[PDB]
Amino acid sequence: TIKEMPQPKTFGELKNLPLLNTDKPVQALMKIADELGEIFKFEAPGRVTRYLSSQRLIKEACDESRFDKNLSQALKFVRDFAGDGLFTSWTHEKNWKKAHNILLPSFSQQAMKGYHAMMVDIAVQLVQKWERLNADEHIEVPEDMTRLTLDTIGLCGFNYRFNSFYRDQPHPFITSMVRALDEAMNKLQRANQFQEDIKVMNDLVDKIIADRKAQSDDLLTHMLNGKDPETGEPLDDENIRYQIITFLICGHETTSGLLSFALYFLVKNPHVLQKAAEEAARVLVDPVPSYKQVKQLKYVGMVLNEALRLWPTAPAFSLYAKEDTVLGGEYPLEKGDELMVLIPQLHRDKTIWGDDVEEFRPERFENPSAIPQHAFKPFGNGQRACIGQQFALHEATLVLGMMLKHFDFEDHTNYELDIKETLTLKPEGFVVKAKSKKIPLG
Ligand code: HEM
Repeated sequence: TIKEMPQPKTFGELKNLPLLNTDKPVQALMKIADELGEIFKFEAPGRVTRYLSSQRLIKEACDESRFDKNLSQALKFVRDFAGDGLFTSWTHEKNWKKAHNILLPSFSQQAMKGYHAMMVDIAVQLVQKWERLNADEHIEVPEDMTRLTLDTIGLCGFNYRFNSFYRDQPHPFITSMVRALDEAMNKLQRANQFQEDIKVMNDLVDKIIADRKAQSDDLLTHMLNGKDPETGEPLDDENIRYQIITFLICGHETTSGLLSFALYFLVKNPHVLQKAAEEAARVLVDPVPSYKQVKQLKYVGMVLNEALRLWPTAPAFSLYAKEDTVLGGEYPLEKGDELMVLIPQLHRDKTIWGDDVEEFRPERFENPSAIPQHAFKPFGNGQRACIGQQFALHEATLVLGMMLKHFDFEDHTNYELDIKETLTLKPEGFVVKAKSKKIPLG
């Protein structure tokens, strides 16, 4: 029959809210999920969602005929600066489908071949910084990964050099970003400089368009010259500023976390590291990698995928009932009702992955085809999936492969994993030492 939905304890008018009084709300929710299982309702003053953790219910929520992408509170707060760019528009806004079409072909093999040499440019700058550290020094891993990915999206997308490696502090653009991400996050939990941060992301916005202003085959080109082959319309003025911001944001934070997590799991798991390093050395025969070589780094790709399994860096997405409906045969839902897919919890479903979901095992991804459908979703779902998926992976495989080719890594502080949440996930304070293998670059 029709079931009552599990819900954690409520506390009068506070609801379930006192159960989330934490800077790490996703990790807290994962704990409630372990307790309560595949589905639980969660209520805060004014708001309600249902959290899903099982592949069996998330397959269902992933049926776009019944459920579309919802803007959670968080994405409503990001909406004041990202706007109706791809990531923070409703599916039914004109501008979503239109930018989708106008920006799609900018992402696959081919677009991705013409992105390559610029990826290698930032990557060699990364290798060089580490080659140049003295003996006394260590690497701040998330910080250097964000310097890389931020610069990679600025160059490949917009031909603009952030020159993040010439800086020993984070880029002005980064320091705004994290605060507002922090905010929107702290914001959710209140039962009651966010001008300085947004006010500041722009200005940079306004600097990349002048540049271009004062020919490139790039995201920015298509944002200026492309027209949606459905309606004929181009992207308008305020929409464009919205897509720039969208991609600099979306296009660097999640990728830097993925690379940070991947290195973290490799230095914690020396047998995996050894095999990942044996492949980088065998595949990467030249001074600098080619496009074809990065495609050959098979196990590096498995490593990355396994880090996305454990800690998918954009760890939750929201959906809503298009109409009145019944979920899993048990849970009726009314038009409008909200679902959040807890992705890390999904990637721990024992019915899918077996009884050792916490182990780091890249060999799980040996034959992707035997992973059920909707068991592995770090790039979201359907027409609202990550547009930059194949960009993110190509860039991360390239960078990881060259890290493992050029250095041996030491976990010198015995780093204990600490996951900071700003929406997205990163291992806060992850540090390492990299001993050079003295191999010449191009
Ligand atoms: C490992 C790296 C990445 C991860 C884990 C990731 C994750 C995701 C997820 C889960 C979504 C869906 C969000 C939702 O349903 O609300 C999304 C959407 C999106 N992502 Fe990514 N992302 C990554 C890399 C990138 C990169 C490099 C870019 C840009 C170059 C990017 C651009 C976008 C955009 C523009 C959307 C909105 C797509 C749409 O609705 O049309 N992602 N991403």
